[PDB]
Amino acid sequence: KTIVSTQKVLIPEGVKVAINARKVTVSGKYGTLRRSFRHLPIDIRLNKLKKYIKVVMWFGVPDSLACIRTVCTHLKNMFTGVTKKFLYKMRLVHAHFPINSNIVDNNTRIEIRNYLGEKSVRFVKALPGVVIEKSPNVKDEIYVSGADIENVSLTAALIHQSVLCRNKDIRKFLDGIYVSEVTTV
Amino acid sequence: MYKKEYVIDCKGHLLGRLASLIAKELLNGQRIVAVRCEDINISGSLYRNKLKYQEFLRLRTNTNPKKGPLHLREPSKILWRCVRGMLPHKTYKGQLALKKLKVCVGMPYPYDKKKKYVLPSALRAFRLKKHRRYCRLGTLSSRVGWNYDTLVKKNEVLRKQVSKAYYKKKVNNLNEKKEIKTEALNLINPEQRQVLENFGY
Amino acid sequence: SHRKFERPRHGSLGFLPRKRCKRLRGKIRSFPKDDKEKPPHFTAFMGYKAGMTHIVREVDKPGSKLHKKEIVEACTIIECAPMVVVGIVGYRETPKGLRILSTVWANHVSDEFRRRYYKNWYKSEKKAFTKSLNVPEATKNCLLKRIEKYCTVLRAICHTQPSKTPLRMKKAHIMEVQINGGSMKEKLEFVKEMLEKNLPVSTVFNPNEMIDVISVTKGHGTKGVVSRYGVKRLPRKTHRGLRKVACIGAWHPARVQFQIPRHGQKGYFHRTERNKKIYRIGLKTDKNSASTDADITEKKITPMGGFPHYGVVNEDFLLLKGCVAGTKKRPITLRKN
Amino acid sequence: LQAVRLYEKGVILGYKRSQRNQDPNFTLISIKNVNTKKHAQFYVGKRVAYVYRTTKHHDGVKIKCIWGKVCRTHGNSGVIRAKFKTHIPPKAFGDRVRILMYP
RNA sequence: UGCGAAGCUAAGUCUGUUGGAUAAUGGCUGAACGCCUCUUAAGCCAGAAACCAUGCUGAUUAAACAAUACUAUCUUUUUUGUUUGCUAAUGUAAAAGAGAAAUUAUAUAUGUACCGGUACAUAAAUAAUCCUAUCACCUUUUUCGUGAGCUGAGCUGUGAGCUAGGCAAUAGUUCUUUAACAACAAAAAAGAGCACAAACUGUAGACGACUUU
RNA sequence: CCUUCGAUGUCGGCUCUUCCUAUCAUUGGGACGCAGAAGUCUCAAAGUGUCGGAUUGUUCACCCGCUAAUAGGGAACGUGA
RNA sequence: UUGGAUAAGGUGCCUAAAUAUUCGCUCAUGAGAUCCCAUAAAAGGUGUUGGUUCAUAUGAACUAGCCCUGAAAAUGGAUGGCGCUAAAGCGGA
RNA sequence: UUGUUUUCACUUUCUCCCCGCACUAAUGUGGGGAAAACUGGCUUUAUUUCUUCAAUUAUUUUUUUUGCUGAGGA
Repeated sequence: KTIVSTQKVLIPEGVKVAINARKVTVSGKYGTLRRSFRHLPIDIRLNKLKKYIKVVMWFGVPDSLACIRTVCTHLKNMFTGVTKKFLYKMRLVHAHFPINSNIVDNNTRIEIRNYLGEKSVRFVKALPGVVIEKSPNVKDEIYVSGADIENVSLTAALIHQSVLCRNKDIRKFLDGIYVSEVTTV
Repeated sequence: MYKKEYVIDCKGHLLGRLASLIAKELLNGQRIVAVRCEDINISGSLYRNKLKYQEFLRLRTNTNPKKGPLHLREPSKILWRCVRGMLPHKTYKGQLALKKLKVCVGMPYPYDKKKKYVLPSALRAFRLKKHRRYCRLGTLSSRVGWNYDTLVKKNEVLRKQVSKAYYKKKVNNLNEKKEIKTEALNLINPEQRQVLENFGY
Repeated sequence: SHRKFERPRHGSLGFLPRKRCKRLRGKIRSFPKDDKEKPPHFTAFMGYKAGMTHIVREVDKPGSKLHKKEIVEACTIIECAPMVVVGIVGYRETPKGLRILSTVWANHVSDEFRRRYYKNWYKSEKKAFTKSLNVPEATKNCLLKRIEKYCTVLRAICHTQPSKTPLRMKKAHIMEVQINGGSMKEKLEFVKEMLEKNLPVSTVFNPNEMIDVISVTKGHGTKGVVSRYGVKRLPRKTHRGLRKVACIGAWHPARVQFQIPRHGQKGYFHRTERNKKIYRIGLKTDKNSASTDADITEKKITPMGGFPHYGVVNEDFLLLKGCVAGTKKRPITLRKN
Repeated sequence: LQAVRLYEKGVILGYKRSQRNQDPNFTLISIKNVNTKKHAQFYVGKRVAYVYRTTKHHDGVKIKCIWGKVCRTHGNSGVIRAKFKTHIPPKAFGDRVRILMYP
C-alpha cells in the first residue's frame, strides 16, 4: 500500500479536452463529452499543447485503487469510441420461427415477434443516440454502433434478456439472441 | 445556548449526531427550530434504513394498534422522535425540553430571514468517509409513505429564487456601504485614523 | 395450540370502527385525479334516492352463451333536483395538507341554502348572508387573481333544493364539487360563466363511462354478534344463551384484541360503491326518453301508485349501473370514477 | 445605553451528581464563552448571583437574589461547580445566573 | 287457512382499482495477475399474490386545525396601581446588545460577462467575523436627510450633525444594577344574535345522541 | 422438583381471534437424469385459503369423497364465571 | 455532617464526565458493542495486512484478525433505549 | 578454545554531463558516470543573553489565583 497511484493516458490526436470539478469536458468529432464521476476520489493533471490526461488517486488503498483502472481504460476508450464508432456483432437467433421485426419509429421502440409463436407484443429499448439496426448483408444480423463504450454496450446488453421463454431446456432448446464480437467503423 | 432561539439548517446533517446535540441543547434550556429536516442524511444504505423503518413499521400493539407506537413518517417528525428518544421525556423537565423544539420541512414563513446555523460536529462531509454509503431522510420518508417530498422541493426552489434576489440586493448594499467607508475614513482625524488602521478596522 | 379447522375471519377489519356516522350526507374522501393533457370540465354531482332497477339488454361479448339472445340486467336511474352553485373554494398544496386560501360566494344566495346554517330557523332573524353579499366586485377580482396564482384545487360549493322533493326537510344539503382539467391558465376563463345558475347534468354525464355512489347505510341500532358479524350460533344446549362468541381471546395476550367481534351498533355506516358504468342520458319533462323505438309505448321516468315511503318524483333521469345503499329519502352523493 | 452589565452570563445546569444520585451542595454552572478547563479556572474567587423574581413583594421588591461562588471547575469543557448559601431549587435548572467580576 | 305492503330478512340481486422502489437471474465496464474476468475490485440497468402508496373506514385516534356566515355595546393612546366565598388588580422553564437572510460542494465552490461549456474575479482557522453601543443638559452659529399640514417643490416637526459657552452628578465599602415581556384593575382622551328547552318528525334510537318542521 | 396443596378448575370437541414458517396450494423464479405433458429439488415470499362425512370420548388414527390445497405448529397442551 | 481525592465502572444523548488525542481493522439486503450474562458449531472463504514456506519482479500452498454463509418460532421488541460507520463498533496506546 | 585486528559500502547536494533527449509529481525524472564536501563528523581556541543548555531521576528553595474549615477558651 502506497501513496500516489496514477496513469498517464495518451490523449487521442482527434480530440480536445478540458477539466473542471471532476467533470471532464471533451470535444471529438461526433460531439462533446461529459460524465458524473463524483462517486470516486479523483484528481486530474492535464495539458493541451503537449496533451495527455492524467487521472490520479491519492493514498489509494487497493480496494478502491481499481476505480482508477476502470476509468483510466474507460475514458481512454471513450474518445476512441466517439471518434471511431464501436461496433459489436449480434445475431438474432431462432431455431424454429425466423424472427419477426417491426422496427417502428426510427430505431426507437424496437419490436420483437416470431419467437415461440406467442403472437403478442414485446419491446425492449436502448440508449438514445445509439443505433442497433438491421445489417443489409444478412437478415439474421443487427449491427450495433454508437460513440460511448457504455452507449454501444448497454444497447447490446438490455436485449439478450427481454423475450425469454419458459419450460424449455437451453441445452437442447438453443433459443437466444447472441452477441459475439466487437469491431469498429 | 445563550440565544433566544437557534435556527438549525438540517441539510447534510447526520440524524443521530444532530439529535444528540439538539437534545443536550434543549435540556440545557436553549430553544431550537430545526428547518429542512427532509435533507437530513443517515449513514448506511438507503435500503438498510428502509429495512430498519420496515422493522419499526411492523411493530404495534397486538391488542389495539391505536395504543401502539405511532410511526410519524414525516422527516421532521422522525427527527423529533429521534430527539425525544435522547431526553427524559417521561419527566416534567424532559417534557419541557421536548416542547422547546420545533421541526419543519423546508423553511416556513418566520425562517426565511433569520440566520440558519450549522453544527459541524454532525455534518456528513466531516463525519462520513466519502467512499461509504449514506441515505437521505426525505427519500426514506417518501419510500415509507410521506409522499410530500416533491412539493417541499418545489417550495424550496421558490425560496432559493427569493433568497438569490435579496442576497443580490444585499451585496450591492454592502459594497456601497464599503465604498462610503473609504472617504468616510480619510476625512476623519489622523489620530482616529491610525487607531482604526492598526486595530484592523 | 392451533385451530383444528381453519376458516376466514368474520367480517372485514377495513370498516372499523363499526360506529354511527357523524353526518347524514355521504362525504367524499377523494375526487378523481387530473392530468395536464386532459381538457377542463366538471367532476361530480349529487341527488336523493332515485331508484335502482332492471333494464332489458343484449350481450355482445365475443364468446358468451347469451350474446345475440336477450338478457336482463341491473343498473340505476338517478335523480337530479337541480343543484344550485353558490360558492367557490380554492385549495393550495402544503406539506401539512391541502389548505383553503379563500371561498367566494355568489352575489345572491337562496333561502334553502341559508336555512342550513340554523338549528331554529323559524325563530331566528334570518340574518345569515345579509352583509357579506354586497361586497364590491373589486375584492372579487383582487382575490380570484390570487386563486389561480396560488391555488391548485378548485371546488364549487353547491346545494340541493329539497323543496323540489317530497322531503319534510327544508334545509338544503351543501357540498363542494371539484373541477378537473389540464393547465391552470386554461381554467381562468372556464371558471367564470357558470358561477350562479343551477346544474344541468348533460354537460359531462355521458354514455359509456364509470361513476361511483356514496351514502350512509340504514340504521339498525345495537345488534348482537350473530347479526353484526355473522358468527356461528352456539348449540341449543348452551347455558347462558347461544347468540354470542364463545371464546373472545386466548389467555395471552391478557387482553381482548380489537379483532374480536362484539355486540354494538350495526348499520348507519359510511360506504362507497365502486365500478358503476354510466350508460344513457335523459331528462325530466321529455316524453320519449326512457323507452325505445322497439317498444314505442307512452311512459317515462314517472312512477306508479306513489313511491312507498318517498312520494312522487318530478325531476331528471339518466342511467347508471348498480344498486344503492341507504334508506328512502336518504341523500346520495354521485362521484365519477 | 443604561443598565451596564459588568458580569458574565451563566446557565444553571443540574446539581453535582452522578447517575441516579445527586449532591445538591454543589450546582453545575456553564459560563457564556468558556469551553475549556483552563479557561474555566479563570473564574474561581468570583461571586455568583442567582437573581430571580417572586410573585409578590418581600421587602417592597419583587426580586430576590441568592448568593454563592464558584469553587472549582467541573470536567474539562468549561463547566464550574458553585456553592451557594442555600441550595439552588431544581426549578431553577436552566435559568440565568450572573458570574460577577468581583472580587 | 292464505298473500302477507312496507318493515326485517338471503336461500337474490348490486359492487368489490392502479403506481414506486423492489430477491435469484442476466448483463456494461473491468481490475487484481501481461490478459481473462457480475465486483470473495470500484461505478450503471432489466425485472414478483410480498412492501409502501392509491382507494375505502374512523379521526375527543391531532386534549389538532382552516375558510366561511351572523352575533356579543366594542376597539386604540395616557395616568395611577395589582406592596356573604369574593366583587380593584400579577404572572413568567428563563432580558441585561438574548444583535446577524444567499445557496451549494466537500477530490474546491460562489459571482459577472458571453455561447451545461468558456473566460475572468471572489473564497478557503472560513462568527478566530461583522454590525451595534456611553458624546448627558441647556445656550448659540448653522448643515444634511424623513414625517404633519401645503403646492417635481417652499414651511414646521423629526433624526444625525458643526462652531462656540458654562452647567449637573456626591447619600459615607457592595448585599438584585428593583431597569424585560405579557396581563389585569380603576380613571381619562379618541374611534364602534343564537343555542338549549317545548311540540313535531323517525331517514335515528337502550338512554343520551341523531334526522327534521 | 424451582413456583403453587388457607385450591392457577386436570381430556376431547364446539366457537372465536391472532401469531410463526421449517410453504400444502396460489404468485414470480433457478435446476433436473427437463422433447411436451406430468412431476422432482430449490429460491424470494405468511397477501389469500387450507373442506364435507362413516367408526371411536378420544388427541392420534383409518377409510369414503370433494378440492387447488385439503401444510406443519404456537398462543398457561389458547379458549369450562 | 462539611470539604478533598479515588475504587469498580464509565465520559454522544438519556447520564455526571472526551463527539478527547493517537495507530490500525471492519460495511454486514438480519454488523458489532463491558466477567457472571443471558447460546452458537462442524464446514466454507484470491477483500486487508503482516505474514510463513518454497518454485524463476515472476505462481501457488498454507496461516490468522475483521466481515459473510452456515444461522428457522410463534402478542410487537429490544447492544437498556435513541442511535452510531472521518464510530458512539473491534484491538491497543 | 576467546579476545584481537584487517577487508568493502555507505552519506550531503539547487553540482554537472550524456542517453530516453522532457520520458519529471518540481524549477526534472528512469539509467551510466565525473564534482566538491556549499552537508556532515572530527581537534582546538574566549565566550553561552547571537542561539541551544533539553528529558529523566536524586537532592532543595519558592511562587500566581483560589474552595472549605475555626473544635477550644488553659
